[PDB]
Order: sequence, then C-alpha cells, then structure tokens
Amino acid sequence: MPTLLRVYIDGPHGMGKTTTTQLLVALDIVYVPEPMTYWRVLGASETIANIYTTQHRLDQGEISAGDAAVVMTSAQITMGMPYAVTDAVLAPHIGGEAGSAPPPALTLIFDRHPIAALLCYPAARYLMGSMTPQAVLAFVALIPPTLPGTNIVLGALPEDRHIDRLAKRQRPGERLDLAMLAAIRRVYGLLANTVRYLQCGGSWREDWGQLAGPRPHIGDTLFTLFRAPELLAPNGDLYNVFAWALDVLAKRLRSMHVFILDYDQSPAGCRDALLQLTSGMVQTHVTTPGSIPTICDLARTFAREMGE
Amino acid sequence: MPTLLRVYIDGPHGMGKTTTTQLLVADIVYVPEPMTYWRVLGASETIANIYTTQHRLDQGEISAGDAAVVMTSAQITMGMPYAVTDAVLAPHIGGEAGSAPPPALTLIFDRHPIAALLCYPAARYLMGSMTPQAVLAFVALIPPTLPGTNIVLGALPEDRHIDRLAKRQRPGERLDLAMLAAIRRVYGLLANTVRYLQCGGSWREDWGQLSPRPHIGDTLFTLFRAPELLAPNGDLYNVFAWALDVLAKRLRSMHVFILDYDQSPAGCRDALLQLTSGMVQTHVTTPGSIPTICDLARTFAREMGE
Ligand SMILES: Nc1nc2c(ncn2CCC(CO)CO)c(=O)[nH]1
Ligand SMILES: Nc1nc2c(ncn2CCC(CO)CO)c(=O)[nH]1
Repeated sequence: MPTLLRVYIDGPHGMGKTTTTQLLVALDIVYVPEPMTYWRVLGASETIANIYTTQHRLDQGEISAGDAAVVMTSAQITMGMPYAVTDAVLAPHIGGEAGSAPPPALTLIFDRHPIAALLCYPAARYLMGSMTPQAVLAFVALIPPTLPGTNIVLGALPEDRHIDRLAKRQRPGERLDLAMLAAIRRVYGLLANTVRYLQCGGSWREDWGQLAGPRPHIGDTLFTLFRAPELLAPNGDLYNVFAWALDVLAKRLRSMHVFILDYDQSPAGCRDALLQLTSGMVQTHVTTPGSIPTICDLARTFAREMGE
Repeated sequence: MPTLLRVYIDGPHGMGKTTTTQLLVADIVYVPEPMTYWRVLGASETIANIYTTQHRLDQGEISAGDAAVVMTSAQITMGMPYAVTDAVLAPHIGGEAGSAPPPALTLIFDRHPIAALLCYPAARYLMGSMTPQAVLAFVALIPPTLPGTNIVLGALPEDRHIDRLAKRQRPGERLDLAMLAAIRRVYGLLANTVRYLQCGGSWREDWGQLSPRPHIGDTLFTLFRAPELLAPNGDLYNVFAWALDVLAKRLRSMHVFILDYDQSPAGCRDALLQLTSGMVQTHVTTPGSIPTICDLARTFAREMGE
C-alpha cells in the first residue's frame, strides 16, 4: 500500500524549529503548522500571553500558587486542543510500519506532538510551581495511544545561544523567563533519556528506590520529577493512582522513534541536517488506499485555518 | 481466553446507581467512586470547589471567566481516575465474544470516562461556568472506545430525582436544581445520540436542520451550535467539527441500556442483573489478564473509594 512517513519536530521553543521545517518542506510533503490562531483567537484569547502573565503574577507574589495553578492548568487544556484532534482523526488511516526504503507517498511534518501539550510543557510548569504533579499526571493519563511510525525530532541548542535567541524575540505575549527556558530545557532532555532508558529496557518500578548509547539512571529520566510529597503515601510509596499513570507515560513513550537534530547552525544546515535524519525514520502504510488524500486535505485544512 | 463483562453504571447523580450497585455485590467486582481522590489525593475537596464556584458565579460574586477557569481545572481532576483506569485496562480487552458466557469475571464500574470527559463538562457549559471550546478539548481526549463497552443510564422522573438527589449528596454539594436540569438534559440527549449514530445518522449531513432515528436537535451535537464555535459566516470551524467527528466514532460503538430507577432498591438492583443478559462480553488478551484485572478493581477500590 502507499506508505506514509510522519515526522514531528518538537523540543523547547525558540530554537528555530519552524523555519527549518519550512525550508525542509519548501523542497509529497505537507506541513501541519503551530495553531497560533487557536491559541490567540479560536480557542480562547491570547492563551500564550495569558500563560506568561500568570506565571509572572505568580513570581511577583501577587497571585498564589493555587490561582496560577488553576489558571495554568486550564490554559494548557487550550494549547493541546489542535494536537489532540488531529491525532484522533489521523489515527484510523495509520496502518502498519514499513521501513525508513526511499520514498513514501506522503510526508506530514508536524509542529509539536500531543506529548508536548499533555506532558512536557505542564511538567515544566510544574517545576515552575505554577502547576501540580497531580494535574500533570492527569494529562499524562490522557496522552493518546502511540501510533506506529511516530518519529519525534527533539532539538539541541547551546544555552547561551538559546537564551540569546529567545532574547531577540519569539511568541506574542511571551516573556523571557530564563528559569522557564531552563525547566523546559530540562524536561526535553529527560524526555530523550526517558525514551532511551525505556527502550534499553528500564523499569522504573524496580529503579524507583534508586530515586542511543548506555542506559540512563532512572534518576535522569522524566520519572524523577514525580517523587513528590503530594504524590506519596504515609508509607512512602507512590499512590497506585499516580504509579499507574507513570505506567502509561512509559507505554506512550516506549514506542516513539526519537531523534536529536542539532540547531546550533544555519537555517540551511538545519534543513540539510534534518533531511539526513528523515531517511532513517520509520514510515507506515495507510489504512484506506484513499487515505493519503484525506490525510493531505486534513493537513492543508488545519494549516489554512489554524496557521499564524 | 476467558471472557470479561464490563458494566459502567452511569447516568445523572442523585438517582441511586451507587445504592443499587453495591447491593448486587453484597465473578463480580465493583470499582467505586474515587472519592478519596476528589477530596484528598488529587486535590482538596474538589466537589465543594465545583459547587462553590458555580455558586459564586450564580451569586454574582465572581465572573463567567473566573468560573470557567476553575471549573475547567476541576473536571481534569474529576475524570483522572477514570482515564488512568481505562488506560491501564485497555490492553487486557480482547474482542467481543459473540455476546460468550458465563464470563470469567464481571467488572462493575461506577461511571465512564465520558461522565468526566463529555457529560458533566457539557452540563457545566450549559451552566455558564465552562466554555464550549473547553468541552471539545475533553471530547477529543475521549479515549478510543474498547470492545465490550456497556453503559447503563438511569430513568427516574424529575420530582423523584429531586427527592433522591436530596437524600443526601456528597461532601461539599449544594442542591442546584438547575444543575439537575442541565445534567438530566445531557444524558438524555446522549441517549438519543447513541441511537442517532446507530440508525445511520450523519451530523455533517444533518447539521443544517438546527437552523428510524431521532432529530439532530435531540442529540449532543445541537449543543455545539455555540456561536463561539461558529465562523463569522455561521459556519463551524474544522477543529470543532473534528472534535465532533471524534465524539461520533466514540459513542456509536457503545452499548447503552436503560435502568428505571423509579422503584425501590433491589427492585433496581434486580433490573441491573436482568439487563446483564444483552451486554457484550469480551475475551481477555492474556492468560493472566482477569487476575491483573481483579487487582486493579480492588486496589482502586481500597485507595480511592471512600
Ligand atoms: N502548552 C504550553 N506551551 C507553552 C507553555 N509556555 C510556552 N509554550 C509554548 C508557546 C510558545 C513558546 O513559549 C511556542 O508556541 C505552557 O505553559 N504550555
Ligand atoms: N465530573 C464532574 N462531576 C460533577 C460535576 N458537578 C457535579 N458532579 C457530580 C459527581 C457526582 C457523582 O455522583 C457526585 O459524586 C462537575 O462539574 N464535573
């Protein structure tokens, strides 16, 4: 059947993921861009400006953890909306994997992946204290089942160079919170190891008490963020409820094909560099033969209406 | 593999599910209300929070915005146990075994992910304390409907419900008769929605009427004619229209059965055992599935049931 190769470009904001993918796309391929219009208009109203202000009000000590928590938690629900719906309608047409030989019938490039809204950003906001780990796990329990051929390209960029970049300018409503850059960096690192650890066979349940290449110490995976007095019983173990969610986080990430593109270069180098990774990425067949078109018109509709 | 029979006793609160469900149990396990999770574990006394906020809104002390915001977060917390459960359970579910009995194990659940991912949220929306966009965020998050999904919804006339809803109701509640009118309307609609979807109805093909099956104005789609969802030219944006596509594939495959709650206990408890006859069973995926599945229902029970 016609194969389809999907690739999600994720990682912290401000590294140059949007450009590169354009350059990549500018060259069969459709682009599912960031739904700003949803965040700005359709879904709420300046969702991203809302996020940055609340956390700010929180840092000023004008809003209490709970007011920012309740405001943050709900601001996240809006962010992941477009990712979640796209997956939901996409899922059916996705069939069994085929194999990284050139080429596919279609290539869908994504700007971020469900996990970025249902995990990374929240966990990050949690370390930032504007969110709880209970809520964080709530999203984790909603992360959709991982689809075959789910290729995730996270991104590497030096700090000074990343800070430097954010410094110049980025999203409308965005405030330069270096600490946030730090958290969000941390979370995307962990995420990488987490996949690795998991793929190498880690089993957090065994390594709990301990709280490509070699297997990372569970203490270096995302789990570690979940060793908190909120999530622990009077006898120290995690409440089964959360443990069980860490068990889904594990299942979700366990089948992902994660890659690290380097962003410490020219937009073109990033394009060329990201292109040389797309070749070792696993693709899949479609479910209906006429899925390529609908999957196509689907991405073009998302773009035309949510892009900005 | 052995078969399993899962039943999700749903419907509006204040009718007697809880009351009638325990009775059957006292082969059959019972996964209760995660009350300890709503009160303690996930956050603090969530319910009193849901009700207060609605109150403050009603009593003009707070704004629809402020309500919506807190109202949204809370739901996240109310549905948590359902999701994780559904997600930890999922793989043990094999395909529909004919109807093939007697099942090696019967699981009775106290509500389905939809109560927290669709129903109540639809209800609070209808209350001014929650955005339709928000409601569709959870509708999309609705997990794929597993095979052998049987939902029991309850019938009890408004008056009797008012009476039972007032018998006593949860730590923190406040009798909100409107929230009773909102909630009854929702499940009622959902009842029609499942039949709509099974008699072959297409919401895209019917969507313009709002301006053998039930009329689309008598389904959960009619709620999403929320102007906020509509384009300047009245149209419905593709995001929501997709959310609705989801909502449809989700419900259509459900098996919903009606339990008349207007009849004293055991009388309802009886009817609950009678319905069990047409509910679909499933095989489990692995040898040790049933046992793992038993523990889940017992460990959720001791930890979250209060
Ligand atoms: N989901 C979510 N996304 C967040 C958060 N902060 C920044 N972003 C990404 C927003 C821009 C970068 O800041 C990129 O569009 C947050 O709390 N949640
Ligand atoms: N998910 C959700 N549930 C709500 C809300 N309001 C009342 N309930 C009722 C729950 C009842 C179960 O019978 C009382 O325990 C709400 O806003 N969201």
